[PDB]
Amino acid sequence: AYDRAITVFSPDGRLFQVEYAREAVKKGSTALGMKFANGVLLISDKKVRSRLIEQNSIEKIQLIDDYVAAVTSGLVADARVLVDFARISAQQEKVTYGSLVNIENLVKRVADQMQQYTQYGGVRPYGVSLIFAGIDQIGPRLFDCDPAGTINEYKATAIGSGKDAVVSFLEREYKENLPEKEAVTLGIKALKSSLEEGEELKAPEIASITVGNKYRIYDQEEVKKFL
Amino acid sequence: AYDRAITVFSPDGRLFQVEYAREAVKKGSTALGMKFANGVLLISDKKVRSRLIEQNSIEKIQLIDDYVAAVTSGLVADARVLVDFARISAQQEKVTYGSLVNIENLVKRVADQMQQYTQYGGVRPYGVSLIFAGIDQIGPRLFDCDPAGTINEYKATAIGSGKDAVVSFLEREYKENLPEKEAVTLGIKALKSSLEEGEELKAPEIASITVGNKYRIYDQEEVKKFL
Amino acid sequence: AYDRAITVFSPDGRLFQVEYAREAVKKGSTALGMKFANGVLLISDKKVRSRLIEQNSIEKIQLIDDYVAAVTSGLVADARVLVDFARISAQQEKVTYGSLVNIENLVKRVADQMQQYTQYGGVRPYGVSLIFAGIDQIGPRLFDCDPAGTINEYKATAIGSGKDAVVSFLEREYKENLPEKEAVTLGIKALKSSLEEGEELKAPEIASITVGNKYRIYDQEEVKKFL
Amino acid sequence: AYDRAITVFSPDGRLFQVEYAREAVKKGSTALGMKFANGVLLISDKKVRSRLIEQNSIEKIQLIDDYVAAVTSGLVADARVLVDFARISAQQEKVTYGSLVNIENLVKRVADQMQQYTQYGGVRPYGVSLIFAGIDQIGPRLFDCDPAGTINEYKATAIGSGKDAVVSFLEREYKENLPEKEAVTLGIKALKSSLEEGEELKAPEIASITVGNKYRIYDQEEVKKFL
Amino acid sequence: AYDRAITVFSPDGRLFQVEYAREAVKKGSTALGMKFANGVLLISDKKVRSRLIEQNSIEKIQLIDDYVAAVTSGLVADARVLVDFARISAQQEKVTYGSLVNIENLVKRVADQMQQYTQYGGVRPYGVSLIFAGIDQIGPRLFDCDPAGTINEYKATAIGSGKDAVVSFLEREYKENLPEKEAVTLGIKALKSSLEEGEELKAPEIASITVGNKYRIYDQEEVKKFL
Amino acid sequence: AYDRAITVFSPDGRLFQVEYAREAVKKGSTALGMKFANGVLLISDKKVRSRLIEQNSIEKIQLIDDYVAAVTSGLVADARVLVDFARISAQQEKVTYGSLVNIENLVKRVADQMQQYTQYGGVRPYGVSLIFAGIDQIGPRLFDCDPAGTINEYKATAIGSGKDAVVSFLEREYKENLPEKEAVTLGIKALKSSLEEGEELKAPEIASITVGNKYRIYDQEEVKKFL
Amino acid sequence: AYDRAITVFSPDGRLFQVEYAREAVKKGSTALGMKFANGVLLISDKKVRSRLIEQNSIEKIQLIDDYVAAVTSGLVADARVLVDFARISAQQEKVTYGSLVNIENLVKRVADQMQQYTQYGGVRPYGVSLIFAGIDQIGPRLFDCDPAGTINEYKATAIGSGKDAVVSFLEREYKENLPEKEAVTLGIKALKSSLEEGEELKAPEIASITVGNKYRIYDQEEVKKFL
Amino acid sequence: TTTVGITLKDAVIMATERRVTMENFIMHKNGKKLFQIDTYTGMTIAGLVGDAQVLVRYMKAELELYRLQRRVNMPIEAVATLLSNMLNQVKYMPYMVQLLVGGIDTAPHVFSIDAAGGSVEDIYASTGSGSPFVYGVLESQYSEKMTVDEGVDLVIRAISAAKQRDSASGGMIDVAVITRKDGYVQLPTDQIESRIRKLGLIL
Amino acid sequence: TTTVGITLKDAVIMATERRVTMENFIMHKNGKKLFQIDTYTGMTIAGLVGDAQVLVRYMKAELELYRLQRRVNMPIEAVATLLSNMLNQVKYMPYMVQLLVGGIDTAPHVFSIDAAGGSVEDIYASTGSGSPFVYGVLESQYSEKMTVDEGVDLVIRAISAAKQRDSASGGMIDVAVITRKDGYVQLPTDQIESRIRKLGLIL
Repeated sequence: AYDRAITVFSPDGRLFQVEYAREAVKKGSTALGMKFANGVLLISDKKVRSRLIEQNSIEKIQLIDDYVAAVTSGLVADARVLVDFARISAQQEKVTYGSLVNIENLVKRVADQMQQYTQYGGVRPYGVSLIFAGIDQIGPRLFDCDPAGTINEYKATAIGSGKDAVVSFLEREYKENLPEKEAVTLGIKALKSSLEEGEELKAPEIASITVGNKYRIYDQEEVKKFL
Repeated sequence: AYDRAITVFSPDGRLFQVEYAREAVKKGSTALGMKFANGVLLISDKKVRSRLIEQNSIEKIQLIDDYVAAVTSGLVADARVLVDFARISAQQEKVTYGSLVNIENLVKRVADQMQQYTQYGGVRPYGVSLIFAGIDQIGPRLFDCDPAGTINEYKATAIGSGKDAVVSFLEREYKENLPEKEAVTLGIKALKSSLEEGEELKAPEIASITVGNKYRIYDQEEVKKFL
Repeated sequence: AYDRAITVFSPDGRLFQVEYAREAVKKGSTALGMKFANGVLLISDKKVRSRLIEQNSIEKIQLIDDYVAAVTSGLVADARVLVDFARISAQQEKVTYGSLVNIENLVKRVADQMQQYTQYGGVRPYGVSLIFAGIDQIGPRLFDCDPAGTINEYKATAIGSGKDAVVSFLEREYKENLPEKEAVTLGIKALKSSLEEGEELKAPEIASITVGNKYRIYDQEEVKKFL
Repeated sequence: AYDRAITVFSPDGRLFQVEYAREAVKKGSTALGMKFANGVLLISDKKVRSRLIEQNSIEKIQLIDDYVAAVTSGLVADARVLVDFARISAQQEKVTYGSLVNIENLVKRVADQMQQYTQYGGVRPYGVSLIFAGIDQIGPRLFDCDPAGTINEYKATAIGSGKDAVVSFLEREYKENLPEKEAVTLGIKALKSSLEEGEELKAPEIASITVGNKYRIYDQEEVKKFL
Repeated sequence: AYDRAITVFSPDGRLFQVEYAREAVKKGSTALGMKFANGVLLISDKKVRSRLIEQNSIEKIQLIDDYVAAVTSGLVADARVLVDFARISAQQEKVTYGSLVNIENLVKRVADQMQQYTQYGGVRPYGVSLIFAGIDQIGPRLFDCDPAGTINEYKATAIGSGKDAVVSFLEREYKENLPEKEAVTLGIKALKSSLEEGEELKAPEIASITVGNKYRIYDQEEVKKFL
Repeated sequence: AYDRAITVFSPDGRLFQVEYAREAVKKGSTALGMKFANGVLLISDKKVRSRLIEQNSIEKIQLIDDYVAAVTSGLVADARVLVDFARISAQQEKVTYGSLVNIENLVKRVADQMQQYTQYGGVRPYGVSLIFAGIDQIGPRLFDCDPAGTINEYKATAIGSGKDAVVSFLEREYKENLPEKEAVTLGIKALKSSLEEGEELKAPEIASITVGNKYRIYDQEEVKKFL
Repeated sequence: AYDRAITVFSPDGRLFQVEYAREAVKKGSTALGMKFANGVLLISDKKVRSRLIEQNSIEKIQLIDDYVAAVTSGLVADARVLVDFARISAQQEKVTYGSLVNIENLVKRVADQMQQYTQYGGVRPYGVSLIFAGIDQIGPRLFDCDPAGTINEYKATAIGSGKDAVVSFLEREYKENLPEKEAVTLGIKALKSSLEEGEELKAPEIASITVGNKYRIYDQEEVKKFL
Repeated sequence: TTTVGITLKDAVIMATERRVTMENFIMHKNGKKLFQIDTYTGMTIAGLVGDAQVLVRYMKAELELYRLQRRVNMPIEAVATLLSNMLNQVKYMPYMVQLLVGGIDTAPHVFSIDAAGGSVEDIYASTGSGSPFVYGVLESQYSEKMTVDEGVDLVIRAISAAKQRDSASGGMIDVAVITRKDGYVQLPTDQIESRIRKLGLIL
Repeated sequence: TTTVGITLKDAVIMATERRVTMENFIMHKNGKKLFQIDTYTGMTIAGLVGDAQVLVRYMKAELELYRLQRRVNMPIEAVATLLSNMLNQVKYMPYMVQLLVGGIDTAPHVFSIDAAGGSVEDIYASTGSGSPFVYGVLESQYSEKMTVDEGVDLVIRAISAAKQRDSASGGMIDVAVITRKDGYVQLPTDQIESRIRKLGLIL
């Protein structure tokens, strides 16, 4: 009775429409982020559903600017809109103040846009989760953000179908302030732990950034080196 | 009880009204695109329906500008409105920057227009799929766009009733870098594989473009040679 | 339960409210158009029916401008509004460019207005089909347009209750390039075949136009010569 | 159930809410119009309800201007609002052009306002039919107009509960070009035939206009001669 | 099915919500008006209840201006708002033209405001009836006005719970052109006839106006002389 | 069926949502006002919960200005909004005319705001009753106002859970023109009569005002003398 | 039947949607506040998750300005929006008058924003409670605010799942004018007593302020001293 | 600035110089003032460079859209009417330009459009500060019987004469010829230089 | 103010000086007037400082966003066209600036953009009150066959000549070199000083 309209609380105080948007997220490809010594990285699995696709296009990891990037899971078209919103919102801040001092504030603006779409009749929530990772004046940052506009800051985290396994793995295996290669190797292990019945991990997307540098996206051969 | 309003997620995180719009797309004539050596082509099945109809005036293939064309499937009035949108939107980009550098941005604008019609009460999704194909500064491009505003870039792709047979055929048989005439022949074969019930393929519509050139529309005598 | 609202797709991707509006169109009086040598004509069945009625006004054939005419079938007040819209839209183009180069574009603006009424909550579709006929830069033209906003260009066609009979008759008997008088005769014959057995056709409305001239309405006596 | 909302078509292509509005019109007091030699008249029966009612007031016959009058049947407050609309709309034409050349365009503006209230959610139709009668640059004019915004031009016509009895009487007894006194006589007789079993006409309202003149409203002892 | 929204006609052409609004009016206290020789008067019953109430305010009879007064029955807050509207509307007309020539137009402005609340969704009708009485350039006037915006002009009339008793009494007892004293006496007698039997009349409100003067409200003392 | 929406009349002409809003008021704490010789007073009870509550921020009697105070009962947040409305509305009158001549007009503006919330869809009524008390040019005033926007002027009155008891007591015990000390004494007795078994009543709020003076709020120690 | 829309009163005068919003609040982590000698403090139970969460990043205690802090419980995204609102609303008041004289007015503006969201359809209530604590020109202040926009001022209070235990504990243990250190100790003591089954309080957040100073946030190290 | 458009039997010829000044200051010697705006349609600009350039972008966009929509080229008279409507709409906040529109539909056309949207067809026309010198040469030497080779020489002569007497004109002469057979064709600079050399001219 | 942009075979060099005046009043000796706005794109500013600084912030933000969206840098002509449209849009309430946009796409480019959005590409260009002095030097000494090293020397010479004769120009010379190989490089000021010494220049 209580799960048809976003503006309706259940008697236990739940918003089931927001909870159902979360279910769209759980169906997306696994992605993870982790902090390492002076840096942050993102890795993304890619559901591949045809060799006819240009796979190096409509990518899961998206640059927001040179120092900040996002990865998403859930409805793709919704994810695109949120990444466009984050980009325009990053530039507005830059124009206003000359720079983006704290990435948390960008993340909150995206999360507030999402929150809005859980409070007004005649709109549905975005069926999307995001990890943001980058460097600001505080240092390397890793956030996530869900369909409700709930945000958390992490040392390591994941989204998508393999979330639970990847987080499990990382919770046992994760160490702070690893060097880059070792952080990347840990991340691939974690990703691989979520695969099931001898399922092979094709070359994921990987991007990293360290303090004083801009983002780099690992090309095809650098990633296979870890496979 | 979850499939009646576009703004209502099902418990499994699905938007059934969007899914139902993509059923309308499956009823359109088949159209395909494929990238070939320094080029891209489009082919469209013409479901002929009476000698009382003007043949020359029905076009499934539509020029967006001299370097960009589209073919559509699904609700025809909807499709026509999307093509109008894509044409105005291309010209706006060309006025602003002097040229259209990357076709993916045009397709994304169209896809954003569609996505918006899946998020707000009081509106229905466009019951349309599009294939966009052309040359930009990156090279030959081929994209599809569905009722959710989901986009993918392809080497080869299809839409309409015979989508699955055509995609299947092309997964088996397509290769990159074919000369124009072999790519057309392969596309006609892919198209014929979808007909079934010993059905005769009537003269389809064909268009191609190669780097450094403008679109050409095959006249009907030229299409016959492949029949 | 998918047929109560225009913004609701059925599980097969249908818009039942739009199909129900078509049903209204099938109830009107039969009208037809045909292209002949250097021209196009329209004939309309006049279901007059009461001697207390003025047999002079609220005609089925309406001039849009001096070179373009339409005939409608379905909801009468809706039809009048669409004709008013068409006339104003023809003048807008003529003021903007000095002339109306291609009649298809006028028909598309009328059809886009219809299409818009099948996409937004809080409005019903127009319960109307139109045939447009005239001469533009391309030559004699003949279009139809339905409640969905779907258009087709024709050599001959019909609307109203006798559509199916009339079209059957024409698919068998129609010939391109008839002189005017034989086209009219064929059209009258075509229209007689649609009547329920043993029911006499009273004087229809007839209008025609030839390249280089303006429309003429056939007066009450000139029609009789064909009866 | 397809009969609860004005924007809902039935499977047969009907707008039941509009059909129900025309039931309200069947409950009003009978009125009629008829053209005679160089003129037109209107007659209205009034449901008088008590000697405490001031009878010189809230007339059934309302002048729209010096050359045009209307009489209404159905929802009385709705009808008053439409008569106000007609009056202001008549004045707008007269200001714009200096005169009202063709009464049909005034009626169409009224009917267009009514057609609007059958197409948009959140409104109901006007529960009203009108007869308009007057002299324009064409000659004497007689139109009616129903809740759907449907209009017809007539030689004689009627609205209200006695419509069916009045119209059948006129069908067999009406003749064109009667002198004024004979038109009125026939009109009175037509009205008397609609009354039930030994009922009596309680002096109707009468108004007439002839070419080159303004409207005249018959006074009590003038109408008295005809009873 | 048909009685839940004002925008919904029943199959017989009725607006049940408007008829239910009329039921609120019937629960109000009886008031009457009547024309006498060169004037008009109002009498209002009040079941005043508790001695803790200040009897000398929130009057049933409300001056609209010095020459026009109203009395209402039904929802009290609605009535107040309609009276505020009538006062402001009267003054708007006076400012525009310098005077109020015909009270009927003020009444129509109030009744049009009520009519509109029976035609647009999102709103309920006013649950109010009013009588207006006053003097204008035509003479003494008396009107009633109901929740539908239906108006009538009267020699005598009543509203409220005892309407019918009062009216049947006046049907037989009322005479035109009585002097003021005899009109009040008849009015007082008409009101007593509507009482429950054994039940007595505890000093009504009474107001009157004659040509050439402004309204007088009868003081508490002068009313008693009539009881 | 008829009690779910504010815009729906029941068949007996009732507005059930407005009646249910009056139930919210019955749950609030008891307050009363009464006129005395040259003055008016208000007394509010209230259940204090914890000893951890701050008294003094205790908020029952609210000054509207120096000459006018209110007490409310029902939903507390609704009541705060209406009290802010009243304060700002009193200042607007004071700025416009330089003073507030008649407190009744202030109460009407507030009551009009509450009436509107019983007439438009999309909004619920305020679930609040108010008593207003003060001095204007007429003299000491006492009014109440309920969720429907219905107002009465009183010599004595009460609102909240113990209303009926308090009104009954004052019905038997109230006398006009008491000195202030006797009025407060009677008020306290009336309030005590409304308590159950054994309660005795902790210190309530008391406020009074006399002609020529501004409001005084009796402080904790003054009130004690009456307990 | 009566618990599905915020604009619907139940027959007992309840707003069940608002009551259901409270239920979300109850699921949140316990927080408390208390006034001490010349001061006020807040304590918040954090509540865990993995070692992978950046600790000290999405604080439960939020500075509104240098003199005012808030803590929240319930929906976290809603809570963030209300804190952003409170921060902007404080700065607006500071710009207008130069300072924030009385914190109660800030709490009222926040509570009025929440109240609006219980009165207008198409909107859901904020599923949030807040405690505000700070110092103004009146002294140390402590308020709570619930989903209804109901506010109370306190000496001590709590919100979240452990509220009743914490409040019960404070209701016997709480002393008026304690020194900061002892106030903090009592607070932790009270907080511990709400944990069930020998559960271990990991480091909570603490903040305090005393007259003439700005807020201090205790370091993780400084809190331990109390654990 | 100097621009010119002439019609012949089945041809339009359009030419400009390239000088861009701010008062006496020659900022750019090689600005562009002649543009193809449709398959068989060219346009010259004069007046405020920013206004003119925006109008060139609009016309290229709109003439392309129209042709896609109509499946035929906008008639030259329709181009002139479109422009005339747009400029007149904003006449109290105007595009401060003089425009030549030339091309071939069923016949050759040259239209001259002013800043208030006044539009007039003529057999030839010239705009800019150099135009009076140009009208001198055309009045004396224009013939409707000229061949395309002759008209090309004629506009090179007109503009060369203008560049000698108008200090706001200068730089290389641009020339396009428009026909049904070849469409809009820009003449190569080497061919214009060769004709300037053959005709006995300078600058 | 003095700014200059020149193109060479595979390079753009852009330079300015730094003086900021209010009438005769030298308020700042080291303002900045040369900006990197994209990977291979630089911009110089002249005119009203507030208007120009807002444009610099916009261009930085928009070109970074465009690059992210398109996966390629905005072509230099597209930058000039963007500015052209933005400035012409507010023609009647203008940005009171003169801009140079220089960069490398498939070729080197310099565009000069005025306050009404008039935009013209050139082999070289100068802006500000000192520009006529710079055009003197460039007219006399510029060669397309120059090396980057000689191009750097030329612009220093040209701006130094302008500083000698234009009292609204002064301060240190900032120079940037843009190539496909090294991207946008602002030359170290010690390298500029050394070139100044060697060329025999002052201030």
